[PDB]
Amino acid sequence: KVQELSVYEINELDRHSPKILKNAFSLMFGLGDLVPFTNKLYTGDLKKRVGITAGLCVVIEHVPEKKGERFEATYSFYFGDYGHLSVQGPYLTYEDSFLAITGGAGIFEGAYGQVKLQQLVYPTKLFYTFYLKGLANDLPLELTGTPVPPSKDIEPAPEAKALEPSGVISNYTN
Amino acid sequence: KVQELSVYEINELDRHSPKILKNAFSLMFGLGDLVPFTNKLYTGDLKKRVGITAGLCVVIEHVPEKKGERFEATYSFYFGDYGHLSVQGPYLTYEDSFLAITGGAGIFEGAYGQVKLQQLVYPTKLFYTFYLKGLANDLPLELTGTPVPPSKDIEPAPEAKALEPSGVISNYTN
Amino acid sequence: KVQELSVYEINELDRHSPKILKNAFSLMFGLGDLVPFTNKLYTGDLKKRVGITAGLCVVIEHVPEKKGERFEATYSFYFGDYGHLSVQGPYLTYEDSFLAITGGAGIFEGAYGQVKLQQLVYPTKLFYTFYLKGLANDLPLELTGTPVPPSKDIEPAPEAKALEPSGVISNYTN
Ligand SMILES: CCCCC[C@@H]1O[C@@H]1C/C=C\CCCCCCCC(=O)O
Ligand SMILES: CCCCC[C@@H]1O[C@@H]1C/C=C\CCCCCCCC(=O)O
Repeated sequence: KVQELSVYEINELDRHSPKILKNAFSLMFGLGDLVPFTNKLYTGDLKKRVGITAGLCVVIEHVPEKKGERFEATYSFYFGDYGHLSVQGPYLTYEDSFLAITGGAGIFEGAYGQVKLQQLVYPTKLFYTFYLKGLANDLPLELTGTPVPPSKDIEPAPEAKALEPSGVISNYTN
Repeated sequence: KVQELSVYEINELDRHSPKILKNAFSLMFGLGDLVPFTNKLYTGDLKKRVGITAGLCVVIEHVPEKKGERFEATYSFYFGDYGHLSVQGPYLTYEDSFLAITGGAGIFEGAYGQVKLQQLVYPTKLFYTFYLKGLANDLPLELTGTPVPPSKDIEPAPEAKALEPSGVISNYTN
Repeated sequence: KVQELSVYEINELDRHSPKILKNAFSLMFGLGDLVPFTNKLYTGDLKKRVGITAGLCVVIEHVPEKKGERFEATYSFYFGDYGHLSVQGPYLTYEDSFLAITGGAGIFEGAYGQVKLQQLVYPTKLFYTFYLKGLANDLPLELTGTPVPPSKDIEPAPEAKALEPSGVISNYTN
């Protein structure tokens, strides 16, 4: 059985991210350029802070006909005491993509499948949908609420942004 | 149930690849050196362009007794609209190796197993055989034509090098 | 069926490791800093040299209230002629963590699950317990001797440090 899990990734500009390591000779992004990053992670219903994203984007090429970039990404999604999911695959600044779920830990031990990446604001807001197989149990209800409709206007609940107990999961990752 | 999938990876020198980020003190390759890369990918029977490889080789050490290098590699194999496969493991410039299949997306959702890497011409021609488990369906026939036996003299079909419709899969990755 | 596999990772200061690639505008580790590394790997009972670790630590943040750093790690564990295990997930210099097992090769083909990381001496001694699922066979006896309980004072057997045949596995990775 497949369990669907959606989350919002938001860059609130307070984690030094992204860091651009410019090694390609061009003013535009190119092969050689490396981009370590870490953003905040919220539930799909935007009610609770769950953790962070964390990893590395490797520039593969500039795509002038689409006015954007192709990256190859290696990173994880942290859900506090619930554990984490790890992924590998493409991030295209100009269109949606699917990444491979490489594994997980905690409640995500044994995870496999794929995840859809949808960019809403380049690069500060993204919406993910994980198609999770291999989990030992049903996902906890506080992670499976109906998602807010994805758009460039989405915002976390005020309590979540402010890190009030009602707006965070237990030991949310920071 | 294992499904064998073979592909040829070819560096045609038109993707700015490899990019060498030389940070080690050694005059030879050494720990600290990083090599982002992206090559072209063709079917095992060399009749069609399918996509690209994309990722990062991390130098681990120079191996002077073998006149070559050990890399630790993290990268993906793209097959146009069919999806992609992701891998992790050793790339040794001086001998064949096996890498882990970390997962996949599209028709490769659920992929697991190992892949054999055989270098045919250093650094421009490599042959892979994926021993794929976990897939939902039989691989499409377009991808499973009988492979050309590997040797240093192999070449992709002229029509595939020229990107003619009969020499590419639909929406091949580039 | 879970098979537990424990190993010790030791930096004996003879592999040029770790290599720090400094890009954060900070005296402390920060986002932008990259750390390619490779350490020696010994069996859990400390009787035998098996191989090496090899990969990349990506700094995510300095955590001053915990007097340590958060890294995102992508790397492999090499076991000589037996094959390798690959992983993805968090390395926290200040506490234990669990990483995803992303896959394997050789006798580790098909591996999945999670692995516990325990730091013993920062940064030179670590202990791991892999909770391995998906393997084709029982692990070989020379890898599954009763582990030495982790403590800061552990040392590999003298025969293993001296690379005598009784203290190594066949074709131990180096
Ligand atoms: C793979 C998922 C990535 C999620 C977004 C995360 O931010 C990374 C994306 C990597 C590179 C995007 C590049 C955009 C450049 C603008 C940033 C401004 C700056 O701080 O210099
Ligand atoms: C993910 C497992 C880590 C294994 C330990 C291996 O050594 C790498 C860990 C990466 C970074 C540790 C930081 C070392 C700082 C040492 C300071 C001294 C120096 O500048 O050489």
